[PDB]
Amino acid sequence: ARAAFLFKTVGFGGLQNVPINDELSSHLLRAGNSPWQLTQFLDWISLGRGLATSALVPTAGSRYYQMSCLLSGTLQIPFRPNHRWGDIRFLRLVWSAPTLDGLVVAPPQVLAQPALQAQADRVYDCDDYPFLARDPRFKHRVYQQLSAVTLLNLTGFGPISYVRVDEDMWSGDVNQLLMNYFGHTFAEIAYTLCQASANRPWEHDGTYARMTQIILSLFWLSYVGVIHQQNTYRTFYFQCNRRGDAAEVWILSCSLNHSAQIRPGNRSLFVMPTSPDWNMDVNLILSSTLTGCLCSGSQLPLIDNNSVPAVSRNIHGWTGRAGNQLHGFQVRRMVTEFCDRLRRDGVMTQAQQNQIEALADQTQQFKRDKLEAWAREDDQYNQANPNSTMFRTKPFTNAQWGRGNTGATSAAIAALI
Amino acid sequence: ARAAFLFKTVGFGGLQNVPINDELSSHLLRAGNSPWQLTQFLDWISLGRGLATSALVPTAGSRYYQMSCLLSGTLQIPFRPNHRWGDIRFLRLVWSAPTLDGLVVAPPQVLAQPALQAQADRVYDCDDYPFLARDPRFKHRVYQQLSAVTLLNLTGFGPISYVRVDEDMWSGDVNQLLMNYFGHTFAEIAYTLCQASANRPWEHDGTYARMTQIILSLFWLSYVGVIHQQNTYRTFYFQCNRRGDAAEVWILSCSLNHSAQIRPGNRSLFVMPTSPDWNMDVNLILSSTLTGCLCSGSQLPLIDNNSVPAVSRNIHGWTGRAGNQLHGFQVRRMVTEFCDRLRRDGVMTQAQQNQIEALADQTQQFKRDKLEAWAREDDQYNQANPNSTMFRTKPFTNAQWGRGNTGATSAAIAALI
Amino acid sequence: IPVERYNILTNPDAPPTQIQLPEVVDLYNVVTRYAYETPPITAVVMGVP
Repeated sequence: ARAAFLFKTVGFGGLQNVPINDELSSHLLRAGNSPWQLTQFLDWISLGRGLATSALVPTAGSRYYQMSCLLSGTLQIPFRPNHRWGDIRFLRLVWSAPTLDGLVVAPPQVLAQPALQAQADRVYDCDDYPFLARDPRFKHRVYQQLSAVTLLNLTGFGPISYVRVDEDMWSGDVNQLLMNYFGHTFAEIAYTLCQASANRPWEHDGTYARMTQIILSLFWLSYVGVIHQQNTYRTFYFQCNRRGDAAEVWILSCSLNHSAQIRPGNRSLFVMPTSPDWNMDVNLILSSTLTGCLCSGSQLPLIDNNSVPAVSRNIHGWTGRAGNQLHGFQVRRMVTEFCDRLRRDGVMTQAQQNQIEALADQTQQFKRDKLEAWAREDDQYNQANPNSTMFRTKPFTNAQWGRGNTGATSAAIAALI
Repeated sequence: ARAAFLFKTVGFGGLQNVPINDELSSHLLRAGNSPWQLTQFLDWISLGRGLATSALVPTAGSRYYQMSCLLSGTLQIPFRPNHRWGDIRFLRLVWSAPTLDGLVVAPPQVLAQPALQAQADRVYDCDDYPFLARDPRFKHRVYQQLSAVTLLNLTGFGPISYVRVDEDMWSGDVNQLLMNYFGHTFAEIAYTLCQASANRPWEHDGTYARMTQIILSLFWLSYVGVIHQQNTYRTFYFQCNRRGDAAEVWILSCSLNHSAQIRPGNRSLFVMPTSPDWNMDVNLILSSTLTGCLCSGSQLPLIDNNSVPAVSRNIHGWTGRAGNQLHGFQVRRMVTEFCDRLRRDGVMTQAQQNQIEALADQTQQFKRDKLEAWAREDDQYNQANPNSTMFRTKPFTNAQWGRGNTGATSAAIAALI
Repeated sequence: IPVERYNILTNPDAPPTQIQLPEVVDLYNVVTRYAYETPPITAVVMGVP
C-alpha cells in the first residue's frame, strides 16, 4: 500500500546538460501537449512485423528514454523550493498551468532570461509540490509515468520489471476473470492494463493489482521456459509465435491436464535486460511500464542498494538497505536457456532449437549493427553542435553486449515455482 | 467565551430597604410587564435637544438606577434556595411565571402575608435557578440586563465601560461591514446593537462581538481626543457636534489620508465616569449598556479587586485577584484633555478651545444645580414617609465632583494606540 | 478543471475571504448580501413666534 512518492530524474551521459534539445522535445508531443498521455511513450502496431524507426526516434526504447529526459528537465521547474511553475523556462519549454496539464513555448518575457540549469540524477518527492500533495487523484494520475521512468533511471541498463509468484493471489474469482484474457497477445494485455491504470486510484490488493502481477508472472515464467504448453500454471502459459525473431509475439494460451506443482509461499525478484538490444524488444519494455503502474499503487520490496549505482541508493520508496537484488540478462543468451528447458521437457526437438538459435543470432547482429551505428550518428552531431548536445537513445557500452549473469537469473526465476 | 453567569444586586444608600417603593416601581413598567425589554432602561429621543425629565424620573441615569433596584428586589424572590417564584411578594410585586416573563400585583393571599426582607449587595449565580440553567437561550435573553446592572453596581460611581484595541479584530470583511455604520450617530449605533443582542446567543469572537468592541473602542478614543479628523483609526473617527454642550451628538465619520500608526498587540482597560453629571450624559450611559451586552457572551478580563469596594470583590465572572484596574474621570475635566490634543495636533484653534471650555463650564453648573436639588427633594420625602423610603437617582457625594484621576486615565486610554 | 479557479474549495489552508486577483479570477467566493431601507426625506416644519 504505497505511501512514499518519489522519482529519480535521468543523468547526463557525460554531457553537460540533459541529453535532449528543442528539435527532439518538440517532436515528442505526439498525442498533444500533455507529457502524461500514454501514446507519448509507446506506439501501437498490429505487431509481428515490428521495429518502428524514425528519423529522430530510431527505436521504441529511443522514445521511452527521450520522454524520461523531457520529464526530467521540465519537472525541475515546479519542483524548486519556490514551487513556481511558469516563471523560468527549460529549453524554451514552460508548463501550461499549476496542475501541470501540458507543455508549451515559453513566453517572450521568459525567453528573454536564462534557462534553468537542470542537474542530473535528482530525486524528488511529489508530496513537496503542494498541488500534488492535496489531490491524491492528480498525484496518482501522474505517478504512473514518474515511476515508469525511475524504473529506467535507477541503473544504466534497461527497464526493470517485477516478478512475483504466490498462490494466495488467486483467491476469489480472480481465476475466472483471467480466462477472459485467453487469446490476447501480451502486448495487447499490457497496453490496455497500463492505459487503464490512471482511470482512478485502486487498492493495493485488489483484482487489478493482483491480475497485473499474475500476468507479469506468467509472461516471464514463460519467457524463460519454466512454464509451457506441457507445464502450465493453472493451465495458463504464454506461447511465443517464433522465439528469436526480430519482433516476438506472445499469446496467452490454454493447455489442460499439464498443470505444474506450485510451492506454497510468497516469492519475488526483479529482472532487467542488460543487453542494448532491449531498445528493440517491445515486450520487455512494456513489461516494465506495466510494473511501473503496479508501483503507482502498491509498495513493492526495496531493491538492494548494492545492485544499483551510488546516486540511486536509499531512495525511500525504491532502493533501501537490505532488500531484493536485481537480476540482469543478455537477450540472446536467454533464448537458449528458453530452448534448453523446452527441449529437455520434450516440447521442442533438437532440430527446432538449432533453427531458433540460428535465427536469434541473425537477429542480434542486425539489431546491434543498427543501434551501434545510430550511436555514432549522435556523437557526430554532438561534436558538430556543442550547444544543443543530446542522445536519441540511452547510452550503452561494448561491455553491455555480454552474457554477464544470464544463467544466474535464469535459474533464479525458475526457482520461483 | 463566558461560562459564569452571576450578577450583583444594588446596595442601600444607607436606607433600610431597597431604595424604591410602589409608586416608583409601578411607573417603570413602561413598555409592558417585562422588566427585560430594552425600552425599560433607555428612552429614544431624536437627540440634540436632549435631557429628558420626569416627575418621578429626573434624568436618564435616574431610570437606569431605578431599574437596577426593581430587578434587585424582585429577583431575590426566585433566587431563594427553594426557588419558588410566586409564593412571597416584594413590595406587592410578584412574578407572572417560572420563566420570569413579567411582573404583577401580588394576589390577595400573598398581600396578606409579610413581604420579603430583601438584602443589599447580594451576588447570585444564574445557574442556581433551574429554569435558567436548563435553557441557554432564556439565560442569554435575560443576562443582557443582569450584567448591564452589575456594571452599575460594582462601585458607587457611574456605569463601567470596556475599551480594547487589537488589530487582530479587523480580520476578515469586518472592515467592509463597519463602513455601513458611517453616517450614523453613536446613540443610534449603540441602541440598535444593544436591542439586537438578545435575538439569539452569539460566538465570543464573531462579527458581532468584534464590531461592538471596535465601536466602543472608536468612541472612547475619539471622546478623549486620541483619534480625530486628522488622526483616524483606519479612517474611522467619531466627530462630536459641539463638545461640551448639554446633550452631545457624535457621528461616525470618515477621513482619508490621515490614518494613524497602531501598535501590534492586544490592549484593554476599564473606564467609568465618577462625576454625578453622568446621570445626564446619554452616551456615557449607553456605552456601558453596550459593554454589558458584550459580557453576556464573552468573558472579559477580571477587574482588579483593589479597584472596587469590599462587598464586590472575588465575584467569579467579574472581579478577581490580579487583573485590570478601573479608571475614573470627571466629565468636565476630560473635555479639556479632549481639546488640548485637538488643538496641539492643529485641528482646533486656541480661540475655539476657549469657547468650548466656557460652555462646558456653563453646562456642568446647570447639570449640577439640578442633580443636587432633586437630591434634597428625596431626603425631604424620606423623612416625610419613613415606611417607603427611596431614591430617584443613585446617591452621590460632594467629593464625586472632583477631578480625581482624570488626567491619569486620559493618558491611559491614549496609551492604547 | 482548473483547481486554481476554485481556491477556497480545493485548498484547505485558504481562508474563506481569500482572492487571487489580479492574476487569477476565482469562480466561487464569499459574497455579502444586504437589505437596506431607502426612505423619503421627511420634514415637519414649525413656525416661530
